[PDB]
Amino acid sequence: NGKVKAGQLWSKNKEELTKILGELKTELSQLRIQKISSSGAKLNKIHDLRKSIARVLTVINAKQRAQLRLFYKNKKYLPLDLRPKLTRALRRRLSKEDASRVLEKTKKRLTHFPQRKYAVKA
Amino acid sequence: MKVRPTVSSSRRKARKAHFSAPSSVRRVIMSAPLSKELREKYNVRSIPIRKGDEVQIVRGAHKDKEGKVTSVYRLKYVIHVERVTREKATGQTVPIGIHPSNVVITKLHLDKDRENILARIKAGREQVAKAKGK
Amino acid sequence: PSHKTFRIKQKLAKAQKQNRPIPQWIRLRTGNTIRYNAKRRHWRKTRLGL
Amino acid sequence: KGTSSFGKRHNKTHGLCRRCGRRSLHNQKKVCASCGYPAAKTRKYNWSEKAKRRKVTGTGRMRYLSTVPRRFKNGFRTGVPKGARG
RNA sequence: AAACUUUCAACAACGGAUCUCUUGGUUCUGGCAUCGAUGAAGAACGCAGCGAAAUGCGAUAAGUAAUGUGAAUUGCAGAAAAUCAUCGAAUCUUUGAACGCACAUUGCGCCCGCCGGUAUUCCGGCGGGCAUGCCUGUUCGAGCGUCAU
RNA sequence: GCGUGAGCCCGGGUCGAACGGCCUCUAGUGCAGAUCUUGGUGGUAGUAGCAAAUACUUCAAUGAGAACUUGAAGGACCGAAGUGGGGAAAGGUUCCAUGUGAACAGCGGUUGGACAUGGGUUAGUCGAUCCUAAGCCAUAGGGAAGUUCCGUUUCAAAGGGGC
RNA sequence: AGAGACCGAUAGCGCACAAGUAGAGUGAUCGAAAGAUGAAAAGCACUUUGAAAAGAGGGUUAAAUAGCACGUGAAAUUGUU
RNA sequence: UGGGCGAGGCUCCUUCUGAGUUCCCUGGAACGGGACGCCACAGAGGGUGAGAGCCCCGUAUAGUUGGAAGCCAAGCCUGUGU
RNA sequence: GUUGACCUCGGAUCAGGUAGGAGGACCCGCUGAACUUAAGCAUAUCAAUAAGCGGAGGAAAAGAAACCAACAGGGAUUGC
Ligand SMILES: [Mg+2]
Ligand SMILES: [Mg+2]
Ligand SMILES: [Mg+2]
Ligand SMILES: [Mg+2]
Ligand SMILES: [Mg+2]
Ligand SMILES: [Mg+2]
Ligand SMILES: [Mg+2]
Ligand SMILES: [Mg+2]
Ligand SMILES: [Mg+2]
Ligand SMILES: [Mg+2]
Ligand SMILES: [Mg+2]
Ligand SMILES: [Mg+2]
Ligand SMILES: [Mg+2]
Ligand SMILES: [Mg+2]
Ligand SMILES: [Mg+2]
Ligand SMILES: [Mg+2]
Ligand SMILES: [Mg+2]
Ligand SMILES: [Mg+2]
Ligand SMILES: [Mg+2]
Ligand SMILES: [Mg+2]
Ligand SMILES: [Mg+2]
Ligand SMILES: [Mg+2]
Ligand SMILES: [Mg+2]
Ligand SMILES: [Mg+2]
Ligand SMILES: [Mg+2]
Ligand SMILES: [Mg+2]
Ligand SMILES: [Mg+2]
Ligand SMILES: [Mg+2]
Ligand SMILES: [Mg+2]
Ligand SMILES: [Mg+2]
Ligand SMILES: [Mg+2]
Ligand SMILES: [Mg+2]
Ligand SMILES: [Mg+2]
Ligand SMILES: [Mg+2]
Ligand SMILES: [Mg+2]
Ligand SMILES: [Mg+2]
Ligand SMILES: [Mg+2]
Ligand SMILES: [Mg+2]
Ligand SMILES: [Mg+2]
Ligand SMILES: [Mg+2]
Ligand SMILES: [Mg+2]
Ligand SMILES: [Mg+2]
Ligand SMILES: [Mg+2]
Ligand SMILES: [Mg+2]
Ligand SMILES: [Mg+2]
Ligand SMILES: [Mg+2]
Ligand SMILES: [Mg+2]
Ligand SMILES: [Mg+2]
Ligand SMILES: [Mg+2]
Ligand SMILES: [Mg+2]
Ligand SMILES: [Mg+2]
Ligand SMILES: [Mg+2]
Ligand SMILES: [Mg+2]
Ligand SMILES: [Mg+2]
Ligand SMILES: [Mg+2]
Ligand SMILES: [Mg+2]
Ligand SMILES: [Mg+2]
Ligand SMILES: [Mg+2]
Ligand SMILES: [Mg+2]
Ligand SMILES: [Mg+2]
Ligand SMILES: [Mg+2]
Ligand SMILES: [Mg+2]
Ligand SMILES: [Mg+2]
Ligand SMILES: [Mg+2]
Ligand SMILES: [Mg+2]
Ligand SMILES: [Mg+2]
Ligand SMILES: [Mg+2]
Ligand SMILES: [Mg+2]
Ligand SMILES: [Mg+2]
Ligand SMILES: [Mg+2]
Ligand SMILES: [Mg+2]
Ligand SMILES: [Mg+2]
Ligand SMILES: [Mg+2]
Repeated sequence: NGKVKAGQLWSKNKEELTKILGELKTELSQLRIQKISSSGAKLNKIHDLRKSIARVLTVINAKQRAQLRLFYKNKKYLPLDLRPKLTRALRRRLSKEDASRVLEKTKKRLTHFPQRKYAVKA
Repeated sequence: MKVRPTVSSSRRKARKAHFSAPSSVRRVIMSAPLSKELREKYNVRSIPIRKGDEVQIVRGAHKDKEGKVTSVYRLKYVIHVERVTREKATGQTVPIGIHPSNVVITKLHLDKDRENILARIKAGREQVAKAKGK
Repeated sequence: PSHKTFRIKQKLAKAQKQNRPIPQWIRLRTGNTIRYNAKRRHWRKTRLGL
Repeated sequence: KGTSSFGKRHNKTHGLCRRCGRRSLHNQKKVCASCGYPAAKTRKYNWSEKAKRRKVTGTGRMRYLSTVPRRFKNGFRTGVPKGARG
């Protein structure tokens, strides 16, 4: 046993990952308990176990969030964590269509008298 | 003489960048020339040095000593060459730090990555020569 | 006093943990300039403000 | 007064403030002499440039504000590099 | 005559001037506009195989994912990259405008749901919620303020 | 050695990486003073002094080294409003074991509240937590340009019991 | 991000360094000192005297009067001749 | 008077860049001195054991390898007057 | 007659939103000194400044004349 590569975690179902995580957690937890009372150079394997646990948690979270985004596709309201985080001011400013809306009075004269392409000969 | 506004000729800035460069930049900084034979073979002038390269020392008190690069201590901007060593008071043997620009690479450690590198350099050099010769 | 709040106890714990000399292997690193713990505090010398 | 009166100093005018961490929270007034807690605004005065710069932005971690320039430089984009595992 | 004091010189002390250096300041110029209830700035406490500090990070804790590069890191140990760059995916303890009520207490509550103890009522574990002002809408209402049958 | 002079040049020693002459240009450009600023160092000077709280002594062990370490013995003091045994505030690890070069303990030091390495604080019943006091802060409202001030039940549609 | 007829560790920002740090104050606030061995630690093995610190030999280095009280090393002040 | 393309150009990311480490002396170490060469749209700067254009990173020049597609745009295609 | 309209006024952890703090060099307002100068000092000056308070952005503010002018007339704002 030892390190868990992230490449071999993207194909497993959440359940498979959580199972691996469990083993890693136990192994890591035990590693500590065992180390304290014993000369185990594996007192370095704790770094590997902790990183593997972090990797499994990251993969589980990423899969769950991808599934949630798929579920909330084409829905009017989606949770705040799934909503894009640009900036407070960016999220508050007017939308493109609303900012580009013009009056019918402006639209008529824009249709019939726009800025022309012209040249003036010397 | 520099022209481009993005380039700076500040001695302070140059020294700061050199002495605080990250490891990936230090890799490029610690380049070494190829031997004449390898240069003719690959059409490549210089390459970043790598552990397992075979080099010959051409500067310093250890001139003409040859050996395999056993470590590339980027943190100290030096390399360690096999059997290019020194003795402490206790008689214990410690490697001597050699700057890669003071050595020439006589034999290269070659794997596809180290080679895609050589092919890129060769293609760029050949293209530049052709364009200048147009 | 024997009567302590949790916050005060926690801060005393942190001060006690910081009260130590520097590791020996620190001084052997390249570019090291730390000679000794300059922020050492003693209960008889410098009073910590809670 | 003086030495004899200094022996009666066993009380505390100020305790630790929850907002700024200094021992400047008046125990009876329940107001911080440094940060102005519990007022919503942080206490700050233009006649003390030193006091202003001791706690201006940049003297702490900037856990979130330090990542804003990179996100702006890349345009506050979302998604993943075309061709990424996951 | 010695000693002592003083003067002069050589050497040795004390001290850190002078010289040379400079990953630092200072000033000018050019480009850019991007904090926060989707929880900012700031504070606290923690996190490394061996760390007190600084730096980094948040119980996924000296960091995870992803992309690029392409063989290190290094004080020792260890192992089969990296204390690398980039960075669009995440994590992000207690706090703090700080938001259940408080807080000089790691204090005291209520609601929903799940799992146990004989349990709608009590106890325990877990998760999600409960601040204020205001806007739009919804629904339930008050008033002989008022309109017709 | 030169110059009236400010100064300039050279010999010898030390030392280790830059520097100078000439003509212009430029200035944060020339010190004995300012009870000048910072830093360093003298005579005084091995001097003033280390004299409140009755007081030490013998043998032995330890140790390079013992008046102020320890054991035993003797002689003494505090004399229950104690130099006793425990607490509140305050301190924060000073508590315990082991070890100890320097520094500190204004003499010494083998000793130490010092230094170093490791340990140590166990609650349904003791406290906090609960209650209210003097008092403080909200709320409804009313002031104030405003930071905010008054207000604490007041010109408020303000709740809890069962089937 | 680029520059300078700028300053060069008592200068230049208070801060070239674990600096708004250490420390002081109840508090508001106040607020330092402190850069340089060597190209490379090659940071002195070993012998001897000493309880030890250290000394004397010896070793490393171009150089140890460059030995972590480390580039150079002035004056005040001091010791020996 | 409405719609859609759009060569082509400007952007952006990315690969690549000339020439001595030749001989002699000093030195612990040439990056110093002397001799002989080379590059230069590059003799800015920095590092390397002492003043290095040619030892190394970079430096000049428009180019080029591969890619995303952000802009502008000659000109085309096509509705139609209630 | 009751319900039913509509008019005000409310409840709700009702559905969806929004504000607070930071920063404040520059910008828009409010509030607002005294030292100082006048060889004294009170108006004055410092100054419509410092300190205090509120509110924004990459700029802000101003801005398309109830303007300037008096001319043979100019022609929003801003800045040199
Ligand atoms: Mg009293
Ligand atoms: Mg509050
Ligand atoms: Mg801080
Ligand atoms: Mg005379
Ligand atoms: Mg000295
Ligand atoms: Mg100097
Ligand atoms: Mg947070
Ligand atoms: Mg809430
Ligand atoms: Mg809320
Ligand atoms: Mg209480
Ligand atoms: Mg209860
Ligand atoms: Mg049950
Ligand atoms: Mg429950
Ligand atoms: Mg809960
Ligand atoms: Mg409703
Ligand atoms: Mg009604
Ligand atoms: Mg030198
Ligand atoms: Mg002057
Ligand atoms: Mg003087
Ligand atoms: Mg004079
Ligand atoms: Mg003085
Ligand atoms: Mg004196
Ligand atoms: Mg005497
Ligand atoms: Mg006396
Ligand atoms: Mg006496
Ligand atoms: Mg006495
Ligand atoms: Mg004995
Ligand atoms: Mg005695
Ligand atoms: Mg008596
Ligand atoms: Mg008696
Ligand atoms: Mg009594
Ligand atoms: Mg006792
Ligand atoms: Mg007692
Ligand atoms: Mg008390
Ligand atoms: Mg004890
Ligand atoms: Mg002992
Ligand atoms: Mg003593
Ligand atoms: Mg002594
Ligand atoms: Mg002792
Ligand atoms: Mg002893
Ligand atoms: Mg201690
Ligand atoms: Mg009780
Ligand atoms: Mg309780
Ligand atoms: Mg109550
Ligand atoms: Mg009030
Ligand atoms: Mg009101
Ligand atoms: Mg300074
Ligand atoms: Mg100094
Ligand atoms: Mg200073
Ligand atoms: Mg203090
Ligand atoms: Mg020095
Ligand atoms: Mg020698
Ligand atoms: Mg010397
Ligand atoms: Mg020397
Ligand atoms: Mg010296
Ligand atoms: Mg002298
Ligand atoms: Mg090149
Ligand atoms: Mg030679
Ligand atoms: Mg050089
Ligand atoms: Mg030469
Ligand atoms: Mg060079
Ligand atoms: Mg709601
Ligand atoms: Mg709301
Ligand atoms: Mg605000
Ligand atoms: Mg006057
Ligand atoms: Mg006057
Ligand atoms: Mg007067
Ligand atoms: Mg005025
Ligand atoms: Mg003001
Ligand atoms: Mg503009
Ligand atoms: Mg505007
Ligand atoms: Mg008009
Ligand atoms: Mg005009």
